Amino acid sequence: HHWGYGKHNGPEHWHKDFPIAKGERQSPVDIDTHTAKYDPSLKPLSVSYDQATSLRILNNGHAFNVEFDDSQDKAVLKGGPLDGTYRLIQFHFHWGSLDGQGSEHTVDKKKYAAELHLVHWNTKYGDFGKAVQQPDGLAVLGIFLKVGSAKPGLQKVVDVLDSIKTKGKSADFTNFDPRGLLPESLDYWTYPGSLTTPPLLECVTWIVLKEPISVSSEQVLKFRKLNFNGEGEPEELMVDNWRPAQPLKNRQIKASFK
Ligand SMILES: CC1(C)O[C@H]2[C@@H]3OS(=O)(=O)O[C@@H]3CO[C@@]2(COS(N)(=O)=O)O1
Ligand SMILES: [Zn+2]
Repeated sequence: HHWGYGKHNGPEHWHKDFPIAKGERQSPVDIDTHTAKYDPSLKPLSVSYDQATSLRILNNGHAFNVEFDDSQDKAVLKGGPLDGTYRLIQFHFHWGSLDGQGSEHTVDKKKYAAELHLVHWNTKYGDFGKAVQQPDGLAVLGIFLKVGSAKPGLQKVVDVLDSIKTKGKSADFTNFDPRGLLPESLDYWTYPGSLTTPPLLECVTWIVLKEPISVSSEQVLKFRKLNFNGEGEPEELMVDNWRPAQPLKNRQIKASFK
């Protein structure tokens, strides 16, 4: 029972066990749309998930992970500000107790109802564990969620949450296509940052899509029915598992669009 998102173990407490929490390149951050500068040196973003192989979904106590077989370059992210190939290992979300909060990154200080994170590791480092020890070890694709119409591509995810309500529970999740969670446009903002959960390693190149995807109230409400706790323990609804914006410090957020 280490860190968490509560009053006594949340984000403001993390620095104690993880000093880097107060580092020079921490995530998330607020994205100032007026200050972000168009970067013409950015290469076209390339998301290739046609051969993605989903395997299982797991409730890890602070979020749920949809894992993918990454033993091969089946689903990768390249281009944009990245050099090399980054392999998709899993995707997860961060959400709130209410629609007005839940996203980790913010846009002009605006918080979205949730935020999808598709985690990829630089194949040049061999495995995920070694990549996190490198400044350019990971590339995380962030996609904001706003409440409106339902997202067809997300329902299969929503429907299985009933089977992994508590910590430690997992369920088979093969044959799920992550392309169903992407918005139409790939316009994005990018900057060098870190993991948003301990160990908060500063090994991430963040790519945050400007266009949010719409999900229905019914869909988000199901996310809020998950538990932080393990089976048979007092219920602690899994909500507000997001780290607030951190100081930008010596960084510049670049935009892929003019
Ligand atoms: C599941 C979740 C949020 O936990 C985090 C842990 O960071 S870690 O690199 O030590 O390994 C775990 C898996 O990756 C993460 C990455 O989260 S994130 N929010 O930075 O994208 O995803
Ligand atoms: Zn995340």
